[PDB]
Amino acid sequence: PHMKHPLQNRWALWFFKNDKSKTWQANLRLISKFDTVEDFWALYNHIQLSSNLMPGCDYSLFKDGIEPMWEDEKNKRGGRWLITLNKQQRRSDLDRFWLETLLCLIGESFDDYSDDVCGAVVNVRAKGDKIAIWTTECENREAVTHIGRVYKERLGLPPKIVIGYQSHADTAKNRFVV
Amino acid sequence: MTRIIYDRKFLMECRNSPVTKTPPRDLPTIPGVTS
Repeated sequence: PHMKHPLQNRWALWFFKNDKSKTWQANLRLISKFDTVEDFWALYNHIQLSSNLMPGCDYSLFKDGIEPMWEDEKNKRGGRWLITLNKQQRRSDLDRFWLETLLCLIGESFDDYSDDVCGAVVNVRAKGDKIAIWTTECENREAVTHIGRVYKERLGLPPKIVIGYQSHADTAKNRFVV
Repeated sequence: MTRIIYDRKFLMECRNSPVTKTPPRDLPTIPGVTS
């Protein structure tokens, strides 16, 4: 007897401001947690679009229990599929790419490999923006590759627009490419 | 008992429900995010 449609996972949306005059903990804020489709939209419909965030700010969506940091047990051996965007793309592509990324997460769009997904992050910066899907194990070639291929497909990227997977250890080159 | 999967079509459709027009009750007040 569900009135709202339940998700496979409970998710937490975070906000972060890269203020290096403060502590990491002070810069991080939980916006809300949700576990249904309708509650996701209620949240999305009442927060700022990524394109309108101040430079130096992040949004991140992570499974409940995973801290939005690569030091987390779930993120330490992991990596990310990285989407790089020009600042000029901010008003045309950033929001539609971010939302599609969110829908891939809460929709469990990667079949069984969706379990390897930890979360996603969007970085708004003066130099240029970034969207990324974080996965838990950079060595899981099969899982990582499937996620990358479906992601590229869902973003509607043409074949010639190649995206790379970077392990967090290296980020601190591409392991894979689709 | 099986994994819950939603395609894009279904998720976009759910947005038309009136309950989505109501803000989260415990939505924090943050300038430039929720303002």
